[PDB]
Amino acid sequence: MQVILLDKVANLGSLGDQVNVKAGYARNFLVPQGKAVPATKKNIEFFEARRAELEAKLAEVLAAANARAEKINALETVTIASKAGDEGKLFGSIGTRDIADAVTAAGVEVAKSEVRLPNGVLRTTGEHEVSFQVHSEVFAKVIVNVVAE
Amino acid sequence: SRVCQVTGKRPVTGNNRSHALNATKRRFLPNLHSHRFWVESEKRFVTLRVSAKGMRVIDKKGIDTVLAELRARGEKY
RNA sequence: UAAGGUGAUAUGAACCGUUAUAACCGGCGAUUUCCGAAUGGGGAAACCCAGUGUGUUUCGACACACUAUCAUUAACUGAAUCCAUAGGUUAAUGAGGCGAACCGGGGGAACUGAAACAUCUAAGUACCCCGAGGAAAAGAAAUCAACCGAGAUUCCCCCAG
RNA sequence: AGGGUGACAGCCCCGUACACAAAAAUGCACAUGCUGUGAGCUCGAUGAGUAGGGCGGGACACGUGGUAUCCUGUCUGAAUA
RNA sequence: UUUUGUAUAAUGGGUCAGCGACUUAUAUUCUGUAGCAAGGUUAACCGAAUAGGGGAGCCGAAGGGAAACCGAGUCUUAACUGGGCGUUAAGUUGCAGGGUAUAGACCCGAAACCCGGUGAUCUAGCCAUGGGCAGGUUGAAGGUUGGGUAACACUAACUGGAGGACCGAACCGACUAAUGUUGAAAAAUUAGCGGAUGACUUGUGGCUGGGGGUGAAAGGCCAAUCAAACCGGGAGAUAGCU
RNA sequence: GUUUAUUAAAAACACAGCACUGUGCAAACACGAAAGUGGACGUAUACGGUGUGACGCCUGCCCGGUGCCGGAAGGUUAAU
RNA sequence: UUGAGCCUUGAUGGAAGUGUGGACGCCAGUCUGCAUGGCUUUAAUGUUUGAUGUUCUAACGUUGACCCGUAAUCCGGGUUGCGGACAGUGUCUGGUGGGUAGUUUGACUGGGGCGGUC
RNA sequence: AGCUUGACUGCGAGCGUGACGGCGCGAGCAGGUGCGAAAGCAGGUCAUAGUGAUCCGGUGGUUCUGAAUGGAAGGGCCAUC
Ligand SMILES: [Mg+2]
Ligand SMILES: [Mg+2]
Ligand SMILES: [Mg+2]
Ligand SMILES: [Mg+2]
Ligand SMILES: [Mg+2]
Ligand SMILES: [Mg+2]
Ligand SMILES: [Mg+2]
Ligand SMILES: [Mg+2]
Ligand SMILES: [Mg+2]
Ligand SMILES: [Mg+2]
Ligand SMILES: [Mg+2]
Ligand SMILES: [Mg+2]
Ligand SMILES: [Mg+2]
Ligand SMILES: [Mg+2]
Ligand SMILES: [Mg+2]
Ligand SMILES: [Mg+2]
Ligand SMILES: [Mg+2]
Ligand SMILES: [Mg+2]
Ligand SMILES: [Mg+2]
Ligand SMILES: [Mg+2]
Ligand SMILES: [Mg+2]
Ligand SMILES: [Mg+2]
Ligand SMILES: [Mg+2]
Ligand SMILES: [Mg+2]
Ligand SMILES: [Mg+2]
Ligand SMILES: [Mg+2]
Ligand SMILES: [Mg+2]
Ligand SMILES: [Mg+2]
Ligand SMILES: [Mg+2]
Repeated sequence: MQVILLDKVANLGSLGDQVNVKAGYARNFLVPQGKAVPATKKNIEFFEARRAELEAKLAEVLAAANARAEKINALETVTIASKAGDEGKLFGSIGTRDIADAVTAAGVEVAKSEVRLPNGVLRTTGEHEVSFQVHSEVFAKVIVNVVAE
Repeated sequence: SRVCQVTGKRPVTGNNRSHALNATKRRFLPNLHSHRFWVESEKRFVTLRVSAKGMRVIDKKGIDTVLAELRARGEKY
């Protein structure tokens, strides 16, 4: 009586791991009460075909837009800027919709402040390349050209 | 009728054989139990009079395959 | 098929026949009370008592048919529990009981023999029980052989007391 | 062959050897029809709570013996040309 | 017949007639006989059927040794002067017979053991439902009233109507005696006898079944029988006995 | 009162009463491979077993043996 | 909780001063950690593996109550309650076991038995 | 009393005595030994009691056997319990 699991399960559980349990516990609780299933071999592929068509399938189905920054490896046209101030230095800040203004016509159009650098956002030269939130892993690269008027 | 619904196991006959090697008629008879199996396929408790082993066979072949027999054999369940 | 016939004890009676419906024989049909598996219920077998449909220039009532149980199927229904299952009625098919031996299986003695007696024998005999056929059962190698080969089962003679 | 006829019958009677016969119902054969029914080729697949094992019994001529082989009440349990 | 021995006063037989006990099958040996003879003979089966086929096989012509093996020899032992068993006599197949073996094995006969059925119409116990007990006694509790006590106690009449209570028919039983004892009867009659409102008696019907029932317990009763019923079967049990 | 129906009716059996002992109820016990059932529609002032056998006055000593009751050390000890 | 193994972080194989529990400590040491201040002898976890004990439910018991099949003291399904991996049953096993069973329990013998003998 | 192990191993003409199973006596032959200078003597004790068939099983020896073959298990033979 090996059986493979469904939900979690106390001292063995794991959504589908390979356990070997006392027969009783199974035919008396686990199964007929949806929590396990006989390791009928027919099944050890029926639930391994997932361990492959998933943990190495949909974990690769993630990689189809590398860095997401594909052909944007040469910066983007500077439509406007992101502001300035302090007669030489910097003074103005990025409203909850103002890092787009420059890269405001490239990829797709949005408007949210998934802030990444919890600082007073340094006030100097202008053009910088950090990362910003493009996803739960990758990044991106562009610059920032000010406006002289 | 001491008879295992899944494996036909009835009681059998034999001797006892002492040290003096004395024949005495007797019976061997099944470890039967009648157990409440949950089916799901039927949302019900079919409860067969089963011998351990018959148990082991349900645990292997599968209740749906066992009740498949019987049905196909004439038996109640 | 026919010139004689109506079985016997068993005559007699009243009749039937003789060239084709006398009788006799044979093939197929009809009729087939009651009791009996017995099956509408019951029951001290051959009796008692029903329900539902019918039916009468006298449509009271009394005659005629169906109504057992079980299983497979189907239709219509239908609980605790709303679905569903269980249950319920109806219908179509089948079964039921009887009987020689032979046969397959379930179970299975003892006297006896061993010059007592327990292992052993009598014996898987007697007997009980279930099932089937014209036969049953077995059967087309996870068989034997023995370095050559054989080629299912069943039966017979040897092997061999 | 046999039986019967007032005693022992080839030739008296019934038979016997032999040769013939059925409107019907059936049996078995064939030759056909009906409902079925599947045929041949190629590519596959090749019988698990099973075989084996402990324990207890029972079958094998074999009475556990040094005991292969078979069935299985009980507990277990493989390989896969 | 049985016996050391039987007229024996030990057995059996009233007499007649009929019936009534060493058989059959298969093996195996021997004798007799017949064929063939170092050979003899086939079984199943085939069949042109008492022929003919079929020689599978069986016995015999070679033993010795536990055996491997050797072989008219072999074995024993390191080997035997030797010793044991063998080499020197023909077999085999029918047929009849004598024995034996396996079978009922010359015939009849147990008490019993085992299996399956049939029996509580007799009887024991119990369950349901019904009947029965002439007549005559004794006279418990309780009650009333008197007397009585300070009151209860106590006490006298009455009243009442208990009881495995008394005597005695029916009914149930069966203690003594005589008769009967090829009876009137397979437990009776007769004179006497115990119970007789109860743990009574009885009718109908029902339940319990054989190593079981039932039993106020005698091993008693369970269809004229019971230290294990009756019927059928194993079964021709076995019988070193008559 | 019962009893050997049918050679024994008694001093035998029973008997009220007495004790010992088991039983908490799905009782113990008993019929029965079981199911089912009696005990009991009862429940320890009940139910079973054994012995004694109205009542009166009484019922002493012995626990080695046998039987039975209890004992969570040790010794010996089955399958496994 | 507990007997034993493995995996580990602390024992045998960013300095000096103002400060602490346990100790085979060669008999008089020094440690093993506690604060700071410009493959083999040792303790806890994660565990793997058996023993013991509490409890749990969800097998299994229910000769409690209720619902339906059902005008039903069977049964079955369902709900609830109590119990609960106990009880019980199958196989194996040691003990008991005249309750039942099958038997045995010699011969000689101036009858048998006793004695004696073989 | 000295030296010793003949209380040897294989056999045995030929006798006794038993229904039998069996027991018993035995010169002598071979191998090998002790005692004796030698002839010679010793295959237990002056003789006659001092015992237990067969089965099963144990132990030592031994290719004799050994189920396809090689082995082994078991069996035989000898010795012994
Ligand atoms: Mg009728
Ligand atoms: Mg009827
Ligand atoms: Mg006997
Ligand atoms: Mg005998
Ligand atoms: Mg057939
Ligand atoms: Mg080949
Ligand atoms: Mg295959
Ligand atoms: Mg005399
Ligand atoms: Mg004279
Ligand atoms: Mg005389
Ligand atoms: Mg005279
Ligand atoms: Mg005569
Ligand atoms: Mg009566
Ligand atoms: Mg009176
Ligand atoms: Mg009187
Ligand atoms: Mg009188
Ligand atoms: Mg007596
Ligand atoms: Mg009688
Ligand atoms: Mg009889
Ligand atoms: Mg017989
Ligand atoms: Mg009296
Ligand atoms: Mg009498
Ligand atoms: Mg009398
Ligand atoms: Mg009492
Ligand atoms: Mg007394
Ligand atoms: Mg007294
Ligand atoms: Mg006393
Ligand atoms: Mg006895
Ligand atoms: Mg004698």
